[PDB]
Amino acid sequence: PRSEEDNELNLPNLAAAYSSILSSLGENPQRQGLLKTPWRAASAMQFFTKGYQETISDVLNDAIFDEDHDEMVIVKDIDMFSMCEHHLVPFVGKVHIGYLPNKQVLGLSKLARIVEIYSRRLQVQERLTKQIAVAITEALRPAGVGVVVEATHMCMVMRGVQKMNSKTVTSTMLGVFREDPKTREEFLTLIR
Amino acid sequence: PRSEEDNELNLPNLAAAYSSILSSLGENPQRQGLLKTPWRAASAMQFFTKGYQETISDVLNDAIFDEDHDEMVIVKDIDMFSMCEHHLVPFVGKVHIGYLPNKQVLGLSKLARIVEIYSRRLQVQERLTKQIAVAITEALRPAGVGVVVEATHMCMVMRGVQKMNSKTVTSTMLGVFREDPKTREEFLTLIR
Amino acid sequence: PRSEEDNELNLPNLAAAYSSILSSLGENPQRQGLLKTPWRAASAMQFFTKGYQETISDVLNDAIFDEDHDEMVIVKDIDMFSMCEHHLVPFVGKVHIGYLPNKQVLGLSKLARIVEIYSRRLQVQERLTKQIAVAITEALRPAGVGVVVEATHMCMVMRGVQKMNSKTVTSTMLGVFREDPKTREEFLTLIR
Amino acid sequence: PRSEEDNELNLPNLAAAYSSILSSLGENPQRQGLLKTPWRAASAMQFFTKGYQETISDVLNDAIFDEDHDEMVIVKDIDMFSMCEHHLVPFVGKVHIGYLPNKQVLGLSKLARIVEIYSRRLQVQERLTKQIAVAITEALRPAGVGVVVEATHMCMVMRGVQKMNSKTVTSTMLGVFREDPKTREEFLTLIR
Amino acid sequence: PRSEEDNELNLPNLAAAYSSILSSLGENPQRQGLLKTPWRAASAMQFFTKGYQETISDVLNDAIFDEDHDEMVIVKDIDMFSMCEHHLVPFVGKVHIGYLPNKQVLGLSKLARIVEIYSRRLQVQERLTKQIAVAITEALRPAGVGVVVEATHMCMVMRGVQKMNSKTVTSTMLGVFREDPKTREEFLTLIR
Amino acid sequence: PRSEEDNELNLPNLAAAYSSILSSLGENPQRQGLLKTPWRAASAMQFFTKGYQETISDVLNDAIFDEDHDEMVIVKDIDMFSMCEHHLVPFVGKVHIGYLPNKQVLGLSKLARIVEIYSRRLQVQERLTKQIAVAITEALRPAGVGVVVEATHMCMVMRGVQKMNSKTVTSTMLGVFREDPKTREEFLTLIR
Amino acid sequence: PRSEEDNELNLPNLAAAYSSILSSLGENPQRQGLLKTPWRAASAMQFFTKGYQETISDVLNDAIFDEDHDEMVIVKDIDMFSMCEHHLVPFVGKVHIGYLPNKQVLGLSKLARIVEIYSRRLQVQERLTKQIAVAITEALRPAGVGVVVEATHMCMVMRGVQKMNSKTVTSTMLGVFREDPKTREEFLTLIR
Amino acid sequence: MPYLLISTQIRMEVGPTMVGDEQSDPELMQHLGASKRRALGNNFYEYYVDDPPRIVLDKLERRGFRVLSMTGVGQTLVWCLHKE
Amino acid sequence: MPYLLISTQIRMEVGPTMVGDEQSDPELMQHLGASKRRALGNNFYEYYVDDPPRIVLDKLERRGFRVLSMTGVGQTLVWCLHK
Amino acid sequence: MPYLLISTQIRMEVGPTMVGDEQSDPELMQHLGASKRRALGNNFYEYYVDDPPRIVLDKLERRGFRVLSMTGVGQTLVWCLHKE
Amino acid sequence: MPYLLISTQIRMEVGPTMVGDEQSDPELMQHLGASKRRALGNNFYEYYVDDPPRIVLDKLERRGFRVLSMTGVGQTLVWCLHKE
Ligand SMILES: Nc1nc2c(ccn2[C@@H]2O[C@H](COP(=O)(O)OP(=O)(O)OP(=O)(O)O)[C@@H](O)[C@H]2O)c(=O)[nH]1
Ligand SMILES: Nc1nc2c(ccn2[C@@H]2O[C@H](COP(=O)(O)OP(=O)(O)OP(=O)(O)O)[C@@H](O)[C@H]2O)c(=O)[nH]1
Ligand SMILES: Nc1nc2c(ccn2[C@@H]2O[C@H](COP(=O)(O)OP(=O)(O)OP(=O)(O)O)[C@@H](O)[C@H]2O)c(=O)[nH]1
Ligand SMILES: Nc1nc2c(ccn2[C@@H]2O[C@H](COP(=O)(O)OP(=O)(O)OP(=O)(O)O)[C@@H](O)[C@H]2O)c(=O)[nH]1
Ligand SMILES: Nc1nc2c(ccn2[C@@H]2O[C@H](COP(=O)(O)OP(=O)(O)OP(=O)(O)O)[C@@H](O)[C@H]2O)c(=O)[nH]1
Ligand SMILES: Nc1nc2c(ccn2[C@@H]2O[C@H](COP(=O)(O)OP(=O)(O)OP(=O)(O)O)[C@@H](O)[C@H]2O)c(=O)[nH]1
Ligand SMILES: Nc1nc2c(ccn2[C@@H]2O[C@H](COP(=O)(O)OP(=O)(O)OP(=O)(O)O)[C@@H](O)[C@H]2O)c(=O)[nH]1
Ligand SMILES: C[C@H](O)[C@H](O)C1=Nc2c(nc(N)[nH]c2=O)NC1
Ligand SMILES: C[C@H](O)[C@H](O)C1=Nc2c(nc(N)[nH]c2=O)NC1
Ligand SMILES: C[C@H](O)[C@H](O)C1=Nc2c(nc(N)[nH]c2=O)NC1
Ligand SMILES: C[C@H](O)[C@H](O)C1=Nc2c(nc(N)[nH]c2=O)NC1
Ligand SMILES: C[C@H](O)[C@H](O)C1=Nc2c(nc(N)[nH]c2=O)NC1
Ligand SMILES: C[C@H](O)[C@H](O)C1=Nc2c(nc(N)[nH]c2=O)NC1
Ligand SMILES: [K+]
Ligand SMILES: [K+]
Ligand SMILES: [K+]
Ligand SMILES: [K+]
Ligand SMILES: [Zn+2]
Ligand SMILES: [Zn+2]
Ligand SMILES: [Zn+2]
Ligand SMILES: [Zn+2]
Ligand SMILES: [Zn+2]
Ligand SMILES: [Zn+2]
Ligand SMILES: [Zn+2]
Repeated sequence: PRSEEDNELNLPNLAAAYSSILSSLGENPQRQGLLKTPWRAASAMQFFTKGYQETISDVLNDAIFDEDHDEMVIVKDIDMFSMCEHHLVPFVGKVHIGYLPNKQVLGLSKLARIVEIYSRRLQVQERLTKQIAVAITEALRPAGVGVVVEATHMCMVMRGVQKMNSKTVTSTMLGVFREDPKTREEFLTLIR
Repeated sequence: PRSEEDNELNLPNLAAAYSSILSSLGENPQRQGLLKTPWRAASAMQFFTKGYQETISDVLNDAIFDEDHDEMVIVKDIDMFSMCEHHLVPFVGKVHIGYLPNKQVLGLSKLARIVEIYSRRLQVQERLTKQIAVAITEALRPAGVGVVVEATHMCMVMRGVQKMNSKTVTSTMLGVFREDPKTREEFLTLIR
Repeated sequence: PRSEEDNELNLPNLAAAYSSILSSLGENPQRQGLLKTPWRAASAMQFFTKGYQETISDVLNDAIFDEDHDEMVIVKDIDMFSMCEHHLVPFVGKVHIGYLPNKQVLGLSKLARIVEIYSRRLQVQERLTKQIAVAITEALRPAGVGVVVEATHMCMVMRGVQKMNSKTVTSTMLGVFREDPKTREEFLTLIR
Repeated sequence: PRSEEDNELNLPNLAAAYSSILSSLGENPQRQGLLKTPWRAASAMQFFTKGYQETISDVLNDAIFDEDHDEMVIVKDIDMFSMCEHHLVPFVGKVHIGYLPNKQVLGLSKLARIVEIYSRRLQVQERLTKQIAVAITEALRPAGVGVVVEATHMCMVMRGVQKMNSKTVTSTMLGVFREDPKTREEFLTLIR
Repeated sequence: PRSEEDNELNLPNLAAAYSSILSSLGENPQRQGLLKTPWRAASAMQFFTKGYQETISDVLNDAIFDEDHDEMVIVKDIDMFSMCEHHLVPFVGKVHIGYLPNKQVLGLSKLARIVEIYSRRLQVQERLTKQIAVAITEALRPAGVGVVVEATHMCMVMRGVQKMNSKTVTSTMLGVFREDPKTREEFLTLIR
Repeated sequence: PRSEEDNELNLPNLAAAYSSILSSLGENPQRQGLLKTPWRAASAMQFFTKGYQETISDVLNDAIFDEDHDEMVIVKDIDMFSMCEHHLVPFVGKVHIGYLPNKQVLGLSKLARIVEIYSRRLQVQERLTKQIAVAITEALRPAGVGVVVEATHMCMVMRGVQKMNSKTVTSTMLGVFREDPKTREEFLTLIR
Repeated sequence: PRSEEDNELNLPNLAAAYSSILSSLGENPQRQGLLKTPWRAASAMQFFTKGYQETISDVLNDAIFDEDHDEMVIVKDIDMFSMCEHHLVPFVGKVHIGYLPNKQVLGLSKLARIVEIYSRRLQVQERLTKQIAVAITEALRPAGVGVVVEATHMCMVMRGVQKMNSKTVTSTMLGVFREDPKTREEFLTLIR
Repeated sequence: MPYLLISTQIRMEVGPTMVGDEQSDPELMQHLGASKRRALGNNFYEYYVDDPPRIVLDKLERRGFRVLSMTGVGQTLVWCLHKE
Repeated sequence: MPYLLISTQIRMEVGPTMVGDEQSDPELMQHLGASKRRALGNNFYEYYVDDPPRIVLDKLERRGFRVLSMTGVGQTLVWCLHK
Repeated sequence: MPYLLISTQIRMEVGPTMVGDEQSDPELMQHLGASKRRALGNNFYEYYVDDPPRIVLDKLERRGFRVLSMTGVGQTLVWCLHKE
Repeated sequence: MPYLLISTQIRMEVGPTMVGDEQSDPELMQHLGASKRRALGNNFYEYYVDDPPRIVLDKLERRGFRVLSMTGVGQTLVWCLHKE
């Protein structure tokens, strides 16, 4: 995994590449407004890509409790900000997670920290949806999991097809969330 | 159960602890705006935890009627204000209760008082949800019960993950609310 | 049944009781604003309980038409104003009625007139919902009936639990409205 | 397919026909505001019918990624602009596309581009809907496909029946989107 | 003004130009769908430009009354369907008309008939707005007039700049609607 | 200002006070759910009061731009999380800031960083609103400033009056935002 | 101005900088999802800065007509996409433009095309707003102009202050839009 | 009368068990301890017992009946018995 | 006691398997290793085993029972056995 | 081991066909060409084959199994076979 | 090939009736008048007849098959036949 030493080492190389981009676009890198951009664009790009630095077990700061209850747990409207790996432009939205525990319940915030490990990377929405679901499934081993990601891709709105109102919805349903019509209908209703 | 004399007895100790907190944060407990704060904060904390003073049997005030009504009864949008036991910060939202009675029907406001017993305590949302569902089940012995709690945790919004739009939804479905797809579907629809 | 002659006979007794209430609350029954309050409060109370003066037979006004229409007939958002029999404070909201006729079809406005017989009484919401469903079932003998009542109880909002945003939903599903999932789902969707 | 050579060749013929239309309607095609209208109306009709110039495999641009992602993929609210073949007036709206991949995954924008090949033609909504669904089905061979198109038809709003609020909704459900009640209710929920 | 005799005379010429357009676009004018399209499109185009057949005097069917009502009269949300004179594609929306009479009052429907004389032509929104306002100003000689047209131009949404969410609003404020700030603010409030 | 050394020093004192509070309510500080609570509560309170650690000069990280863009600059819907100094309970909402520059312009995100210094402290909404407006005024010396803060106080919703739907709006208007009726109407319209 | 020759030359230099960025972030530039990324990201950045390749004279395309339309002209909800010059991340939103002509009127799309020359560059919102307003002022010499840009900055939401709900509104009022209270209020109401 | 249809709603462990219609053998209904009723919402009479289906099946076996088929329809468990 | 009703929820590969009601043969329940319980939300007692239905069917065969019918109702798989 | 339970999801014409659980006869699973797996989301192992149920039923017939019952539950088709 | 699976969608009175998969006996399919097709949305071939299931059941009986079980799954009615 990526370290803070790696970030200090690669920051000058990233800033040099961004300075080169500024010149190759026909812009003047010495303008008042464009002066500190190489360093700022470079460190914003390290921040959008933190999560390569992270591991599931460290994120889950032992926040696995014994809530012996037989209920559906949903954390909805978790803001999601990712980077499209094909064009390197943001894809942003919300993530709604649901699950039916067995003998272990996760701390509410750690579901949002699982979203942050994977969204802060160069992604494809489908991979991100599955990684979130696999992390919940492996850490808890629940009766069922549901993960729904809704995002606007800048690469589809700002350019290309330019469908300004379009959104991408990816949905993973596992265990009882796939098998039971009542469970999936309940989760799909409660996330609204 | 916690009594009103326990509250009077511990109030000076709670006020002293809140005065110590003001000093430890770097604040001046002698400034005009902070002079009555240790007592007002100690009093607020006891009101937030007044559920420890109540018992189901007392709260229910013998308002269990013998009317044999073969219909779904719901009390929705019950404002709920609880305390996070992990961070001592509020988690606030709504509770929606539904049940299908057998021989005993409860007085409507007593369902909101059942929410009050358990929510006015240091809690986890999953425990809170089960306690409401189990209190209704043991007192009325109905054909089924459904409890949905919807809340914003200040510890996920003001700090930590800072996912300012996220909400936790928890849902317990017992008896016919679990088994019958028509029942669960009608409950989830009528609470919207 | 209660008559208009009974109303005229008991009006002075009701006005005297309301005048007694004004004095017992600490108010001056001789001030300008309260001079006509005993009679106005007495008449309002008679109007609120006028459903006692009615018979489901007279209310239907022979508006039963022998028609083999094979369709769901719903009359939704019927305003409902009733009185709580426990605290004598109003509980107000809407009634949504739906049925699948067999061979007899009821005149649309008579569904609202059935709501008016039972709601204009000292009631409990569960009883009121059942009375509307049983009146449609016995007058028409249909394949199925659905009755949904939603109301705000002033005894839960103005006092007591003071849960300002809460509403009570009561739902009676009979015949095919209970046995058929397609039928129940349709009725609940169409009343939204 | 229609070529750029065909477009250069037919543009003057389209402009001449639009100039003739202006004269046949009683207008003066020489007035300031109408002078460039034959060329502008001609270029607009070529752009509106640019889907005839496209091939499904050229559009796809080898953006079929052999990935194992067992999840629902929806691209919703894709703006759709088309031409009614009966009156030559626009029908405009949205397309919501969902699929469950088997072995191959399509690039998100290619779904919007599949909408564009067929919408940018003289059409009927039902044909357009089927063409989008079949293109996805033959390119990916998925477990199932769902395509919903909602549109306002100018020929129904600006003339004829003149029902100004009406909309046409077309829906194709293939494979598991047709067979599985859970799959269909999920796609239909996530598109709204 | 254009007559019904002119319409019968020019219809074959309009159908021939539409037939030419179908061939020039690369379409087979002989397929089932396009077989009646040259006459259907020609008749539709004559209907869209029918405003050239009517006179403001004939439209105002002696429905000008001598009434003294110094009240603001508004007819809002009048559906509007016109044709862009630049590209010959529709621009559709709503018109909101307000006036303050000084001695003459117009029939309510005649305000929508005024919209129809001018909208059913090849137009520019600015000209359409002014023609509606001048028609009322000259017919009633009022204290003031307010005309607001909001429309979606298909030549900006379906092609060109392709700004799918943009709308055009044009506003004519005459007499007191221009001078008095209370008058204009009242009109702009009541049209919403 | 408060330092990170002060935070390390006072953390054990703040944890001891929170442990004392748990005991003073009827709670068991040794139960599984309350073991880490004294330190997480102490850490959360230090984060909630981090504004004491910062100065207005640090916030203005050379983010002044001498520009003269004669235009209104607004940054609306800034999430704001503060703590009532009267009860030590949160007050959370949004901040909407506007200004009309003279010769200098502030960096967009610094406006939100100004909100952070003052909001992350023991506060009164009126002092918070004034402190944000004064910081902008002294940093830029602008034509005018408008600062609007809408918040929900937990001490008014969870306890005391328990006015569940109430919200406090405080509003500062300086310079041209006070004097000009066009400036103030524009600012209030554009933040909505 | 930037040319198509400038784009072809130094397109490989931009691709080289993007593959260097992929290496510096710790990613494997040779993986399937990243093989075309350095070229796709460079084409994307050239398209996002395509405004550098345009001139106001060419964009206006001689669509300035000499008309006497004494009316407010608004083109609202123009989708706007730009790139921040400080951090190379997008700032996206809407532009609302209004003007009151003197003797010259602009083609409606030409207002959206003026938004495009300036938004499709590395910018700052204040510069962008002023550029649109000066382009209109100098092309038409109108009585007044109003330009309102509302936008979400990705640098304020995905990083930095991370205020997920905030938007930046910038507003230029020139001529009668600045002086007349009635004009400004009319414009601010009609863009809603 | 060789065929018989009995049913119970989901939770087979508990009754009631529907054991007949208006034209059912009154002696068999009396033997099972069944009561006749027209439930609210129904336009037909039915015979029912409080017993779970397992108890009813054992009683019917002692009366010459054998289960030919058992099926689920909605939330109902239905048994088709034949006298053989 | 000739008839028996046993059931499992969807995923027949895994238990629990409901093997009886309050009036079930206690010796047969003991033989199957069944436990009696009143699950939360139910107003009745049930006998259950952790075993998947396949194991239970094999045990009942050794006790003289034969499957007459198997049906699905909602998400429940039910077996009707006869001695 | 006399009883066997096999299943397939809707579209009986196509596989996979679930042919066992963790405690299934390993020789019978090997004979059917079954593979053992714990699918993502499940907390149990299963044996499955790519074959549609018709192929599996024919193979089980040659092994001494006869179909006693076939039922639908949700979108699953289940077969109960007995060694006789 | 002893086992056979046939099916029809709700309204048992009317066809089509699915009578086979890619590996079905071609002579039996030809005898039933079945046609092979890969319906849009399916990744498999199927054999079908226009006849309602009652006609197919009578045809198969004249070929030695016997209905062992009949079940409903979703909106599908399925018959499991065995050559005996
Ligand atoms: N399933 C999936 N797909 C994703 C992303 C992110 C992006 N993509 C898609 O990759 C494809 C790359 O295509 P390409 O090589 O032809 O490039 P380009 O000419 O620029 O294309 P286009 O945009 O049409 O002009 C596009 O179709 C894009 O949408 C994701 O999250 N999930
Ligand atoms: N299931 C459940 N979980 C609950 C509550 C209330 C809180 N929690 C969760 O307990 C965890 C505590 O974590 P910890 O020790 O690592 O603390 P800390 O590093 O400060 O955390 P944070 O920075 O916020 O992640 C968090 O995940 C929190 O959200 C509830 O009602 N239900
Ligand atoms: N099922 C049903 N119940 C109804 C009504 C109307 C009211 N009620 C309920 O009767 C109970 C009476 O309680 P009680 O004797 O303890 O009085 P009181 O101390 O004043 O109560 P409270 O409000 O807690 O202070 C309350 O629970 C009330 O809600 C209805 O329509 N349906
Ligand atoms: N299924 C389908 N139908 C479509 C379109 C587009 C158009 N149409 C419909 O074709 C019919 C043509 O009829 P016609 O010859 O009688 O014309 P005309 O009397 O002038 O018409 P009108 O005055 O409106 O009745 C109309 O009904 C029209 O609505 C589509 O996408 N799908
Ligand atoms: N004032 C006013 N303007 C109107 C209409 C209707 C349309 N227009 C505008 O006339 C201009 C014509 O431009 P042109 O010759 O360069 O065409 P073209 O290159 O195809 O354009 P474009 O669309 O940019 O590709 C466009 O800007 C168009 O929008 C109206 O009602 N009022
Ligand atoms: N102007 C201003 N006022 C503020 C805050 C935050 C809080 N307050 C208000 O201080 C008062 C303290 O009163 P007290 O001593 O009587 O307390 P207590 O009996 O516990 O109160 P309560 O039961 O709720 O009435 C309350 O009125 C409270 O709301 C703010 O931001 N701005
Ligand atoms: N007036 C104006 N300001 C603009 C934009 C676009 C961006 N900005 C603002 O420039 C500042 C850059 O400062 P900096 O060097 O400190 O960067 P950095 O440490 O990364 O910042 P931050 O994220 O706060 O931590 C930020 O404040 C940013 O918001 C615009 O359109 N108009
Ligand atoms: C998943 C577990 O096996 C069981 O089926 C449960 N389902 C549900 C449940 N709780 C809810 N709310 N919904 C379910 O569908 N608890 C347990
Ligand atoms: C629960 C009881 O056994 C029965 O199934 C009922 N279900 C319902 C009911 N009433 C409604 N409204 N909905 C049900 O699902 N009354 C009785
Ligand atoms: C289609 C496949 O056979 C299977 O039934 C699946 N269904 C679904 C799925 N994933 C979702 N989200 N929804 C489904 O309905 N993955 C696999
Ligand atoms: C009221 C006092 O005299 C003065 O005119 C003020 N007006 C205002 C104000 N603050 C706001 N927000 N609005 C006012 O109108 N502060 C002071
Ligand atoms: C403040 C300065 O003196 C002048 O009155 C301005 N007012 C305004 C302005 N710009 C806007 N958008 N609104 C104003 O009210 N620029 C300058
Ligand atoms: C701008 C010109 O001098 C005059 O004041 C006008 N103002 C306006 C106008 N038209 C509208 N709709 N609004 C105005 O404010 N036309 C002319
Ligand atoms: K039962
Ligand atoms: K099971
Ligand atoms: K299958
Ligand atoms: K059929
Ligand atoms: Zn992309
Ligand atoms: Zn917490
Ligand atoms: Zn009451
Ligand atoms: Zn048409
Ligand atoms: Zn146009
Ligand atoms: Zn307070
Ligand atoms: Zn930035």
